[PDB]
Amino acid sequence: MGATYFDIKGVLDRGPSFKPYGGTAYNPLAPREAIFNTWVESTGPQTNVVGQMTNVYTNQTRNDKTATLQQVNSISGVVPNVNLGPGLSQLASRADVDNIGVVGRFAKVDSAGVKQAYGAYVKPVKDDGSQSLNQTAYWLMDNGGTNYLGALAVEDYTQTLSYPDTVLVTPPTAYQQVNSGTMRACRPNYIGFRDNFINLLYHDSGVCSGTLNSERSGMNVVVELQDRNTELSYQYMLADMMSRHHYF
Amino acid sequence: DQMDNVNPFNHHRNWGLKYRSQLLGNSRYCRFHIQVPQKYFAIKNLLLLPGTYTYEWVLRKDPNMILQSSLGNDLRADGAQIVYTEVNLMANFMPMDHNTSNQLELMLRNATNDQTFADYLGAKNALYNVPAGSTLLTINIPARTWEGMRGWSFTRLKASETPQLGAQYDVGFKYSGSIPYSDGTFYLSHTFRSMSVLFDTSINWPGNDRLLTPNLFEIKRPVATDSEGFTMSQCDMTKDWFLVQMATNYNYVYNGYRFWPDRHYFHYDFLRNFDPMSRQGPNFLDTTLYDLVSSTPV
Amino acid sequence: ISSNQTVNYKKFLCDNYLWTVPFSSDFMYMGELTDLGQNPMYTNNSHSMVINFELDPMDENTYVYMLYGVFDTVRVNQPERNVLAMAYFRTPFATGNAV
Amino acid sequence: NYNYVYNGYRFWPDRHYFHYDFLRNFDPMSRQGPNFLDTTLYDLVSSTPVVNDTGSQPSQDNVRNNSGFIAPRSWPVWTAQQGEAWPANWPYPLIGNDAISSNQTVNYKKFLCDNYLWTVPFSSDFMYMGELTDLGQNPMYTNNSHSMV
Amino acid sequence: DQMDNVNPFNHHRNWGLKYRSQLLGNSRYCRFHIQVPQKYFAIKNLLLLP
Amino acid sequence: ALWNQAVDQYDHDVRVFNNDGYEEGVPTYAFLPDGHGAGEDNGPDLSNVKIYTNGQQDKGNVVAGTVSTQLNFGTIPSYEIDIAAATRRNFIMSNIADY
Amino acid sequence: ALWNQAVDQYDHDVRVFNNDGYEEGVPTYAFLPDGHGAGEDNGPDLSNVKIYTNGQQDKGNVVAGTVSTQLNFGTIPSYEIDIAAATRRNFIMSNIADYLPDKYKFSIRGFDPVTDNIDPTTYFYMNRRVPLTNVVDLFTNIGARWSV
Amino acid sequence: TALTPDLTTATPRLQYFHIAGPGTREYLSEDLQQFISATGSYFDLKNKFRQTVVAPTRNVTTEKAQRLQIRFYPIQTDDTPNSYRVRYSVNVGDSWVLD
Repeated sequence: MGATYFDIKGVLDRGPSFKPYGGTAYNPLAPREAIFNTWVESTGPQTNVVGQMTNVYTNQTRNDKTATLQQVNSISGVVPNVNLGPGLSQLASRADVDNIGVVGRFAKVDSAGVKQAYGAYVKPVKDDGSQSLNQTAYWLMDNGGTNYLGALAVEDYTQTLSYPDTVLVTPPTAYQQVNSGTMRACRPNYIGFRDNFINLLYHDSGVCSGTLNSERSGMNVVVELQDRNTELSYQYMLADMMSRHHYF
Repeated sequence: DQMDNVNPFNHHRNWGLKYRSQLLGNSRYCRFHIQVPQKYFAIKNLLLLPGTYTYEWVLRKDPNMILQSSLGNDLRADGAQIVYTEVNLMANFMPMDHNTSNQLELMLRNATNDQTFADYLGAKNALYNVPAGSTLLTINIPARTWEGMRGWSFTRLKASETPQLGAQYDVGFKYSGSIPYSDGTFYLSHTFRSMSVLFDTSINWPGNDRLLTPNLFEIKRPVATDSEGFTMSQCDMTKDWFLVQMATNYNYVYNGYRFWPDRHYFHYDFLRNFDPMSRQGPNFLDTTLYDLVSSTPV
Repeated sequence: ISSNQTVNYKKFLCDNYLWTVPFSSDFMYMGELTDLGQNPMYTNNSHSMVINFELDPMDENTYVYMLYGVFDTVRVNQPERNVLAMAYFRTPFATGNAV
Repeated sequence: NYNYVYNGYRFWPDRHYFHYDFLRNFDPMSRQGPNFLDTTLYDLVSSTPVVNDTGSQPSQDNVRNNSGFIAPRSWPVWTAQQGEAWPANWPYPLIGNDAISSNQTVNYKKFLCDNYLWTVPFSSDFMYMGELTDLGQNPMYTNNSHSMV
Repeated sequence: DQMDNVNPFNHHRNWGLKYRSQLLGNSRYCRFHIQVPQKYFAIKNLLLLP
Repeated sequence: ALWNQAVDQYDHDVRVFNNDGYEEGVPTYAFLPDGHGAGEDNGPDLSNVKIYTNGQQDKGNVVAGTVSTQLNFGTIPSYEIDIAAATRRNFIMSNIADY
Repeated sequence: ALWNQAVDQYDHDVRVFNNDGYEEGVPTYAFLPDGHGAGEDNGPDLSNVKIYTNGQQDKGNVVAGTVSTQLNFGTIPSYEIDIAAATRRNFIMSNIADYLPDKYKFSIRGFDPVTDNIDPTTYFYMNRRVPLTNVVDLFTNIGARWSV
Repeated sequence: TALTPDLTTATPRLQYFHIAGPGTREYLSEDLQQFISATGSYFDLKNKFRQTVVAPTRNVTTEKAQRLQIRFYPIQTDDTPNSYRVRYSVNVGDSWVLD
């Protein structure tokens, strides 16, 4: 019986908490700062005695906000109204969708809540990174009253942001907006077994007490108790004959 | 200090668990296959002779048994799942010549030479759940015959970090960490104080003014230094107790106090795993002597 | 300076191991089972026993798991092809069963 | 090798395991679908080289992605640190809350071995009993010659 | 070269001295206690009678 | 620890200096953090402009809603630090030098 | 050293890539040093003002002695650097990456005499052909033992 | 069970289960022995018959309470500024012996 092992073989998801790496999954560099979405910083209206008939006069209950914090990137030629072309062949080579000359694509508002950068995944949709619902927007602050030609070309679109292996602490606020709950760098966990598969097979469980036994006289000759620590023995008897510090 | 008492092993840098947690995969999901043996004290070395012998054993599923975790949390709360595709019983025989064969049985089938198998641990298992504040732990054994008795090997162990063996499962265990009661990852053992042994309530073992305190082997002297006298080793151990784990151990003691070559010191050892600490006043003493002392939280 | 000099918090450590007194005379290992076991005052009229402890404050519920050692021996008697039986015995504590 | 086998499957003490050994130099590997499977089951799978890694290989997603903080976008260059701090799409999560090769991950099982050789033993039982073999000694290899392939 | 000749041992990373310098305390002050043996070539193994 | 047995020994690498020098790969920089919603500091402001005008074919026009945003005509701040040697220098510069 | 006995062996961690990925704790920053008496750079100036006025109850007043000081409307400059991976990236990016077969690398546009008389077995090209960054960095099968 | 026979699991017991009597060679089939050794050069069986140890239970140790250890208190101290002489006295029990 020294030559008799139970040959397992099967399936098994480790659950949802098997974190086979250390801390952060994705991005590990770039700080706990963010990507480049839609700036919407504004308190908003209130619910108090204001707009009445003749009771009390109300001033102005409006303060729209749709700015967008970001950062330019790539370089291209001119930046007209027809997007922009980072090249030139037989005509104006309109930049690709996944990337259009100067600056770059940006997270839109539709994105369920905004998070920081060091916490950001969005599954792909073309063998070369690209999604859908892409919208552009040109920029030009220096309005001297002469040239209205922009210089940037943002490609705002929604992504599939989430965070399966990232959890933060205290978000900017509680309200579900474009703030930054940004959960990040979860705690690592390696799911496996125990040296010499301790547990695995029920030992010392009268109920599930094994059963070798002959046929000719079929009397089971194996009957465990609940005092015959089995695991602990073998694991004890192993360091002994050889450093349990082995890696078979 | 605020850590002495937790299962270290159940750490993340347990290089072993960091290891065994891969011959599977970095994806919570593994279309596995493996070869698990048995270890039942009474067969591992059995060599059965000609003519079939019925056989039946059983696998378990509780994810807080057949599965370990660095952080150590039941994988049921997050239903981890195992499913045995199929299993068999491989077996490698010995192409033993036949006359020769016909011989060993001819012999192996003898009365004189009936094999036998004795278990390494060599002992019984009793479980006395202590309270959760209690300090002494009285274990009045009953009457009976103690013939053959070796002695007492003993260590404390959490409650939650140890299960009560019996039926298929136990709808209460919610832990994926370690079972020193099944790996000896003992770490809750030097938390012991005294250990009185009473035969027949009138006679004590060993008694015969053996220990500088024989009414109970001592294991340590109260926090505030009091038994600096019978301390020793430069640790709380009593010049009494050091001489036990140093007696029933390396037979070195009555005439030499050296580290019996580790060649007799692998794992469950007393010397190497033996660690002696020391530290001063982390508030530079309470509010008494040190003229301008204080406490400061977070 | 802890008035004159620092106070001392002396502690020690131990992991991966157990504790073990040896039912014996000299404390050392001479035989598997003990000259103590062999002993007729443990051979003769039975006895009784009580071992007490004094643990260090333990946060939550905890156990002990006590290890009493005795030969949990056995034997194997192969008589005639296809046909077996496992004897059985341990002592002290030979499958203690009594109504 | 270690004449261990017909009745015991343990790591004969390395005392018989120095260099050209079979056990220690014996390395067993395992890894899942690094494209999370081909275009079949996994409903939205894909391939992405260099001139497209979503940001350098550290396309690491669910975090600052990567892009712009290391080298830039341009294919294999590995120089200045230009770029756009924009989220990536690779490496799909194969654990966490997301991840699943339809039902669960596929398995690429391989093993390893270095500093050693392979050796069959011209023998009967496979183990080592003599320098030259009971097989060599043998007259059907002693008698009329033979041939081999 | 300008170092061949000095007592290395008397270094800071002498892990031993880094060790033995603690079973006492990180405070220049230790209310110690210890067990020091002898080694006089001619007795260490002597076994005196009654 | 009993017999205060603890032979005295230095750090290999230190006594007999071993100099592969060091080795570095990608110049890794630290970058302007900025809480979160930022990342870059040096950056002007630009308003959202369009072209769709009712009476103009080729020319742009400014909207009404956003007239201030944070961005930049470059990337994001950094400062190389060849750790590889830094620690090394902080290694000779502290194990033999000062010794 | 006599018998030049010194078996050839690589670095464990390198051959068989082992990827826990890395691990970081507190974003540790470097901060504007400034000799000493400083610490922070970006900061305006403010004069020492009081209120104790001989003829005024609720209002402040400026003194005469100091009219210039260095401070700031924030804290002190910094730039995160997740060492944890940085070295890691600087580890794959230098032990296997750059140690790959020129059959999965690529020469650079702007060489001088490389390959001119050189081949892939000569330092020049040998050590002048860029690899494929994008081939083996930090997030590569991570969490799994998979020697490239 | 406060009920036990002044002779439960004795001799025949330590006998049957290789807990005593003769070692494996003093009891193993004479021919069994041969092969055992005659092929152990490749067929491990050097266990499947355990040769229970055992110990002497006579004239070794004492019965009357003696002293495993004694703490001696000085008799003639004598401190100084760079020395510390210490006069101890030590007796060897009649029928006592020390190393």
